[PDB]
Amino acid sequence: SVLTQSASVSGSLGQSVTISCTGPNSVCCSHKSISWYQWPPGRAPTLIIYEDNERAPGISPRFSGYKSYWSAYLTISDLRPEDETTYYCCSYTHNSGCVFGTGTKVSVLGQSKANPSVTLFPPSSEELQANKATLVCLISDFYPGAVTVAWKADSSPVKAGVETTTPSKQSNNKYAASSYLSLTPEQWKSHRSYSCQVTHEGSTVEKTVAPTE
Amino acid sequence: EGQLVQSGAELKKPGASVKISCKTSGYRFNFYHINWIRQTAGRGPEWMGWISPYSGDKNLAPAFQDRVIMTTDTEVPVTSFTSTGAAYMEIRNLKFDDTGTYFCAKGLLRDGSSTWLPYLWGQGTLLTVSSASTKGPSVFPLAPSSKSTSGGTAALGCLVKDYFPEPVTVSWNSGALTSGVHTFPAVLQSSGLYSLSSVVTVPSSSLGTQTYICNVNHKPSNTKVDKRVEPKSCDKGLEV
Amino acid sequence: ILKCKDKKFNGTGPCPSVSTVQCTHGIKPVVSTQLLLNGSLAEEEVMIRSENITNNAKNILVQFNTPVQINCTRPNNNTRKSIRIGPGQAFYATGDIIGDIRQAHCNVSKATWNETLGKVVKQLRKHFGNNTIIRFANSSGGDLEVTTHSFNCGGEFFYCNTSGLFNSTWISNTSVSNDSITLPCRIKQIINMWQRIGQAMYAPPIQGVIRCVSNITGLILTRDGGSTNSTTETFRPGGGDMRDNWRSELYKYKVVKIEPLGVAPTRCKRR
Amino acid sequence: VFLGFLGAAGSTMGAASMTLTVQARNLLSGNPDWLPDMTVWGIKQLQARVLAVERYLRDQQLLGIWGCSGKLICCTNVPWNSSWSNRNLSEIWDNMTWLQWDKEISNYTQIIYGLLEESQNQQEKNEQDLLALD
Amino acid sequence: VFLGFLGAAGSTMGAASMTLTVQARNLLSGNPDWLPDMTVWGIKQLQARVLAVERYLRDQQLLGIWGCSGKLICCTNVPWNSSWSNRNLSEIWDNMTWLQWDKEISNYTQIIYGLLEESQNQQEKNEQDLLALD
Amino acid sequence: NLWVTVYYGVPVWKDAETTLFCASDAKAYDTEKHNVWATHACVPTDPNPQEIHLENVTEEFNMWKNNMVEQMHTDIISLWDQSLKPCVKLTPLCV
Ligand SMILES: *[C@@H]1O[C@H](CO)[C@@H](O[C@@H]2O[C@H](CO)[C@@H](O[C@@H]3O[C@H](CO[C@H]4O[C@H](CO[C@H]5O[C@H](CO)[C@@H](O)[C@H](O)[C@@H]5O)[C@@H](O)[C@H](O[C@H]5O[C@H](CO)[C@@H](O)[C@H](O)[C@@H]5O)[C@@H]4O)[C@@H](O)[C@H](O[C@H]4O[C@H](CO)[C@@H](O)[C@H](O)[C@@H]4O)[C@@H]3O)[C@H](O)[C@H]2NC(C)=O)[C@H](O)[C@H]1NC(C)=O
Ligand SMILES: *[C@@H]1O[C@H](CO)[C@@H](O[C@@H]2O[C@H](CO)[C@@H](O[C@@H]3O[C@H](CO[C@H]4O[C@H](CO)[C@@H](O)[C@H](O[C@H]5O[C@H](CO)[C@@H](O)[C@H](O)[C@@H]5O)[C@@H]4O)[C@@H](O)[C@H](O[C@H]4O[C@H](CO)[C@@H](O)[C@H](O)[C@@H]4O)[C@@H]3O)[C@H](O)[C@H]2NC(C)=O)[C@H](O)[C@H]1NC(C)=O
Ligand SMILES: *[C@@H]1O[C@H](CO)[C@@H](O[C@@H]2O[C@H](CO)[C@@H](O[C@@H]3O[C@H](CO[C@H]4O[C@H](CO)[C@@H](O)[C@H](O)[C@@H]4O)[C@@H](O)[C@H](O[C@H]4O[C@H](CO)[C@@H](O)[C@H](O)[C@@H]4O)[C@@H]3O)[C@H](O)[C@H]2NC(C)=O)[C@H](O)[C@H]1NC(C)=O
Ligand SMILES: *[C@@H]1O[C@H](CO)[C@@H](O[C@@H]2O[C@H](CO)[C@@H](O[C@@H]3O[C@H](CO)[C@@H](O)[C@H](O[C@H]4O[C@H](CO)[C@@H](O)[C@H](O)[C@@H]4O)[C@@H]3O)[C@H](O)[C@H]2NC(C)=O)[C@H](O)[C@H]1NC(C)=O
Ligand SMILES: *[C@@H]1O[C@H](CO)[C@@H](O[C@@H]2O[C@H](CO)[C@@H](O[C@@H]3O[C@H](CO)[C@@H](O)[C@H](O)[C@@H]3O)[C@H](O)[C@H]2NC(C)=O)[C@H](O)[C@H]1NC(C)=O
Ligand SMILES: *[C@@H]1O[C@H](CO)[C@@H](O)[C@H](O[C@@H]2O[C@H](CO)[C@@H](O)[C@H](O)[C@H]2NC(C)=O)[C@H]1NC(C)=O
Ligand SMILES: *[C@@H]1O[C@H](CO)[C@@H](O[C@@H]2O[C@H](CO)[C@@H](O)[C@H](O)[C@H]2NC(C)=O)[C@H](O)[C@H]1NC(C)=O
Ligand SMILES: *[C@@H]1O[C@H](CO)[C@@H](O[C@@H]2O[C@H](CO)[C@@H](O)[C@H](O)[C@H]2NC(C)=O)[C@H](O)[C@H]1NC(C)=O
Ligand SMILES: *[C@@H]1O[C@H](CO)[C@@H](O)[C@H](O)[C@H]1NC(C)=O
Ligand SMILES: *[C@@H]1O[C@H](CO)[C@@H](O)[C@H](O)[C@H]1NC(C)=O
Ligand SMILES: *[C@@H]1O[C@H](CO)[C@@H](O)[C@H](O)[C@H]1NC(C)=O
Ligand SMILES: *[C@@H]1O[C@H](CO)[C@@H](O)[C@H](O)[C@H]1NC(C)=O
Ligand SMILES: *[C@@H]1O[C@H](CO)[C@@H](O)[C@H](O)[C@H]1NC(C)=O
Ligand SMILES: *[C@@H]1O[C@H](CO)[C@@H](O)[C@H](O)[C@H]1NC(C)=O
Ligand SMILES: *[C@@H]1O[C@H](CO)[C@@H](O)[C@H](O)[C@H]1NC(C)=O
Ligand SMILES: *[C@@H]1O[C@H](CO)[C@@H](O)[C@H](O)[C@H]1NC(C)=O
Ligand SMILES: *[C@@H]1O[C@H](CO)[C@@H](O)[C@H](O)[C@H]1NC(C)=O
Repeated sequence: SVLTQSASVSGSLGQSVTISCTGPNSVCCSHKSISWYQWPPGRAPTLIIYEDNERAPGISPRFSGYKSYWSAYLTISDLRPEDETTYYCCSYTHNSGCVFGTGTKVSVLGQSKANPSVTLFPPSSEELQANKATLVCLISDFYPGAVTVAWKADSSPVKAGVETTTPSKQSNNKYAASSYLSLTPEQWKSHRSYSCQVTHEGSTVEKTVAPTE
Repeated sequence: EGQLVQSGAELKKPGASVKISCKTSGYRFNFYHINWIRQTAGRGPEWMGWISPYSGDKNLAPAFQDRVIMTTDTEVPVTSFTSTGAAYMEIRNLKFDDTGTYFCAKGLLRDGSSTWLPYLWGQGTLLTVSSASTKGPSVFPLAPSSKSTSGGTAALGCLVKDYFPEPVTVSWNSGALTSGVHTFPAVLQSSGLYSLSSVVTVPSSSLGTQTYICNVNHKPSNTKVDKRVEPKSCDKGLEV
Repeated sequence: ILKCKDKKFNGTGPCPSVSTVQCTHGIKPVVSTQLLLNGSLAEEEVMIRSENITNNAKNILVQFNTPVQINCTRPNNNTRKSIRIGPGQAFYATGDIIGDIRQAHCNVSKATWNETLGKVVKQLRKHFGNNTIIRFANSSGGDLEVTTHSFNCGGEFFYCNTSGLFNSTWISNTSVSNDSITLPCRIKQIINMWQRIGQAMYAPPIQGVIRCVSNITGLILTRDGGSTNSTTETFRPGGGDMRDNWRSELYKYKVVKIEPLGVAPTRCKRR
Repeated sequence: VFLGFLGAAGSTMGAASMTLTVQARNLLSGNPDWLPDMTVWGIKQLQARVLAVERYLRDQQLLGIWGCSGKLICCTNVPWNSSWSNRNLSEIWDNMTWLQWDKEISNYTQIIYGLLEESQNQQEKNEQDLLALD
Repeated sequence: VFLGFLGAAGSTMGAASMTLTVQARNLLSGNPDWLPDMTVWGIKQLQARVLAVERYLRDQQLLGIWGCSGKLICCTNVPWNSSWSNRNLSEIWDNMTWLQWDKEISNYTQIIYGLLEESQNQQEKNEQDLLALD
Repeated sequence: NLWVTVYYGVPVWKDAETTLFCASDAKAYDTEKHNVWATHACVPTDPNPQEIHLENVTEEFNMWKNNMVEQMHTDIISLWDQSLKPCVKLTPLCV
């Protein structure tokens, strides 16, 4: 994509924010139409701005657009928590197709932070019949998109079989993730307690289980 | 009122082919272009192409000029303003870079400078190009956990573990429970396994008046697991 | 007048290809029962139209793709007499028949009718079952204009009986020489077909032999009611209502009135 | 583009606005000649073509009591209401037909005729009489 | 104030001038539906509603040959004569009805129509043709 | 910002039922059978039937609730009576 946008953009609650969108003179905004897409990654996107500053029907006038001789801009007044997602711009003509840009992640801060919900689960009896063991560490309802998970067998670090997911936005405008630990029945029997530690940027939630209980 | 529906999730091998449907309703199928755009984590989203069910004019990206074939049926008029058409898309020469969620959408206007622009998007269809095998899940119940000792709220769910193909949707008591239903995303193991969880926050007094059954429906493997979560708790903050 | 144009049309439903006209296409007012004559042909497929297919009492209008050839003859080389009655009137009486006498009849080629039935039965199975059997016998009984294929030609009013056409049961591939099928036909000159039962018409005699050819394009059938689901269905011929003779020609037409006054918002200012 | 009579019944309202004089010229004069004197069948068709001009002059009367009077496109001074068709411009004139437009306005259309016959010429004319003496 | 059809028949001519579009909308279309085909009783009422539009278009013709053509209030360029209604302003429009006005003008009304059809558009149009080339 | 604007001559139709005409077919003068079915009163056909297809139009039809059939039914009956009205009565034949 020669259509270059802003790198990464943050913001505050109830303020304005500006997003860029430009490219070379071949895909320039001098004589081409520009459109904007609100793109929730993995869900239904939305057209918000079409062909110029004119917005799609139903769009609140909080959004606006501008087209210079070398770049296009997207302006958002009164930032809301649901505006915290990645946006894209497209350049096109009447006959040509869409040309997407690089992308611009949007993060509206100044909101109420969320205390996380971390729960640890052991494998059940049916997995003991399967001769495997999987620790389940579920993470939800945390505001900043950054978590670090550590697995400790008898409070001793584990490096093999350690898998941790990526932060995912909860539909309630929070975030969610998870992390698993695969172990053998020999390593499941030869320990006292298992610990999943999730170090928050302002706290740390640890859950401890045991094969004997 | 256009409520479009795409196809279901399917699993294929590299070098093979897969066909995705795009069934429409509530609007005139021949009045709008039908766009097709993918979302792959390797190169972000990429516009694949649009088509005109009326004039029969399609337009693809030059990178998809050889491997993408888009077809449309003729619209089935329900009323004088409603029709139920269909738009299929076949993609061949599957590679590792063609893994992601695909979309079909309705054209913007019937005349003007931006006519084909996608307005009403479908729910999406996720595709995973893999040489691996389809493996069913292993579904476990979850023990109740205390959430508020003074309030009296328990948290119970179900655990879907170790499935290679496409993800799974889960209902609760045959879809009769939607309040408190919170579903977690999948994992990525070193072997390529996916596993997630789901949970619901139930009242602690709701143990002799209601029954909670989770329903797992893995479609690419064509399996179903109906589990009953035991109301017997194990958290010391909830036993009191 | 809005004119439907797609080849297959249910009669009830949205027509996706509509045209408009002032004057319609040429329609011949034909008074006929059991068999539609000189009608408009269907497009590529045989149509089975009905106001309600499930309800038995509602008739089943049929339209043909290929025209069924029919030849009717009044063989009696007849003569007339103009006997004088009153100061100005003059009554025309049927004279003595010159030559030999035999009954009037109508000929339908057996191969074309066998093919037409074999083509209609498949269009009827789409509503009543794939790989099932249907039957149709002759009329049930009642009025002479209902039980017989009544029509006009040259001036004489033929009342033919179609019992020689409807003896059929149908296997999923076939049915259960004879170059032609002849039909006995009686003739009537005084008709009480008028819905005003205060008048009747006397047909004047036609001096000479009468022969008239025609295309057969339609049928009017009634289904035997009852609990005949697991068994077979029966399509006896019928008619009576003249309006059924017109719906096979006015199905593709609808009358609409023009309302050219519209309001729409644009940006402009007066004075 | 022309496409004859009613050719733009399914096109956009902006494209159909380019065929106003075609739909008008063919509604008034579909002249049948009734020189032959046939007794009872004339009174049905003559009543039809008399009710035709009765319906025609009813529209001309509504197109006369309003500030609009030219048998063309015409503008007024009554503002558009956001409750009527909550849509922006070019969403109408490039993705809507006159039939579907009249369908959505059919809920609110009856008061618009009153807003065009009273809010204007009961006051616009009165203001014209009270603003022309100077 | 409205007061419906003919509600201001005894009010002032200025107050009745506030109800022009009400008397107009109900004179042209009193539409009776004649879908039933009844032989001899239609020709009397159909002749009535045909003479209705014949009388209507006669007024539109008089309202067309004059410089006035909008079906509204309208001004001309023919001066008022002191011999017609020797009264000042506001003696008419606030103490007279349209009936009593037409009664006093009935003596002198027949020439006013001629003064509006000849003194203007036989000369105003001719002046418009001889003053627009520049 | 935007004001209501009337447009006279828009393609808007509403389904209704009214009296229709009938055509002479133009060969009627060369028939010279004095009176055919409706040669009595019908007017000649236009030289070119204005058949105009309306693109993008789906119209809901119903042949069984149509009022054109009722008109032709009432036209044929009134055609019978007016044709047999001035002819010869045969009431003295009831002997
Ligand atoms: C009935 O309903 C249907 C559906 O609602 C409706 O169809 C829509 O009709 C409108 C116009 O009425 C269409 O909108 C216009 O589309 C124009 C098409 O683009 C131009 O260029 C095309 C060539 O593509 C180039 O690039 C491709 C890349 O792949 C390449 O292959 C090609 O070689 C080429 O380089 C070209 O094909 C097209 O040509 C005409 O003929 C083709 C033949 O197939 C035909 O399919 C096209 O429709 C077209 O008639 C054309 O030249 C676009 O140019 C046009 O823009 C006009 O208006 C804008 C206003 O801003 C002006 O700025 C501009 O200068 C133009 O004047 C406009 O966008 C729409 O695409 C149709 N499709 C839909 C919505 O489905 C019918 O019209 C309706 N009919 C009636 C009677 O109501
Ligand atoms: C209504 O539906 C009915 C029934 O579906 C139709 O009526 C039927 O019409 C047919 C055709 O006319 C009638 O067929 C009869 O045919 C015989 C002649 O065939 C018999 O005799 C042959 C030699 O004379 C013989 O070869 C035949 O086959 C035998 O031999 C072969 C040799 O290989 C062997 O293989 C076979 O197994 C046989 O052994 C066969 O036996 C003819 O004689 C009939 O007419 C005479 O007799 C009848 C009654 O006896 C009499 O009524 C006639 O006047 C005449 O005297 C007859 O043509 C069949 O009988 C009819 N069915 C009924 C119930 O009458 C009917 O056409 C449909 N429409 C109408 C309008 O009704
Ligand atoms: C369905 O459609 C078919 C059309 O195929 C109609 O069949 C025609 O019916 C008409 C009317 O009965 C027939 O016309 C009659 O023909 C008689 C014989 O004329 C012969 O010689 C003439 C002159 O050369 C030839 O043109 C003709 O083909 C014959 O070889 C005439 O004696 C009849 O005269 C009538 O009209 C004259 C006109 O002056 C009058 O003076 C007479 O009094 C009388 O009214 C008449 O012309 C015609 O032959 C039929 N066959 C055709 C055209 O194929 C069906 O009637 C129609 N309806 C139905 C229900 O089937
Ligand atoms: C449908 O087809 C069936 C046959 O499948 C048919 O039924 C038959 O109808 C005929 C009449 O068309 C019947 O024949 C009559 O039968 C009675 C006795 O039932 C006789 O009395 C009759 O003869 C009298 O009239 C003759 C006229 O000259 C006299 O010469 C004689 O002396 C008698 O007075 C006559 O033979 C026949 O019985 C039935 N039944 C069968 C199965 O044949 C039916 O009519 C067809 N149509 C309808 C509307 O159903
Ligand atoms: C109308 O169409 C049907 C269906 O095609 C014709 O039926 C066919 O009739 C012939 C002779 O009547 C049958 O042939 C004979 O079949 C018997 C069955 O036992 C056999 O023993 C004889 O040796 C001879 O083959 C034929 O099977 C039957 N079916 C088909 C499919 O042809 C019917 O004859 C037609 N009526 C006509 C042409 O008048
Ligand atoms: C344009 O479309 C937007 C989004 O659907 C819509 O809100 C506008 O309608 C009105 O815009 C006004 C701008 O001042 C606003 O004050 C008003 O509340 C709003 N009406 C509604 C019902 O939301 C549309 N504007 C036009 C001109 O159509
Ligand atoms: C032809 O029209 C009939 C009308 O009855 C269709 O049957 C359905 O009838 C019910 C009422 O009993 C309607 O509510 C449905 O809308 C009709 N279905 C449809 C799809 O219109 C019948 O399906 C139509 N098509 C055929 C081939 O018979
Ligand atoms: C009805 O009559 C017509 C004309 O008399 C018949 O058509 C003739 O059929 C024979 C036999 O096939 C042919 O040799 C002639 O050439 C045909 N003449 C014409 C003008 O086509 C027709 O076959 C008859 N139909 C029936 C069922 O009797
Ligand atoms: C026209 O298209 C727009 C955007 O695609 C859509 O919102 C609108 O509903 C369409 N018009 C109609 C009448 O459906
Ligand atoms: C047809 O008649 C049956 C039986 O009365 C009824 O159930 C059905 O709804 C009818 N359908 C229509 C379209 O009238
Ligand atoms: C039933 O449907 C099948 C497939 O649509 C078709 O081939 C068959 O002809 C139908 N039934 C019959 C016996 O006609
Ligand atoms: C009809 O013929 C087909 C093909 O030979 C056969 O499969 C089917 O069983 C036959 N049906 C009957 C009723 O004979
Ligand atoms: C019967 O149909 C054929 C096929 O077009 C036509 O040539 C012939 O003239 C028709 N005859 C009548 C009487 O309509
Ligand atoms: C719009 O319509 C509503 C209800 O008819 C009315 O209350 C409101 O005042 C109207 N607004 C305008 C600007 O006409
Ligand atoms: C139109 O008015 C009717 C009157 O009850 C109402 O039921 C209907 O919902 C209205 N439709 C719209 C679209 O406002
Ligand atoms: C007024 O009318 C009289 C008689 O009709 C006429 O002589 C006189 O010239 C008129 N004056 C004006 C100013 O019109
Ligand atoms: C009106 O004219 C007649 C004609 O003779 C005359 O007698 C009468 O006095 C006149 N009335 C007025 C008020 O001028």
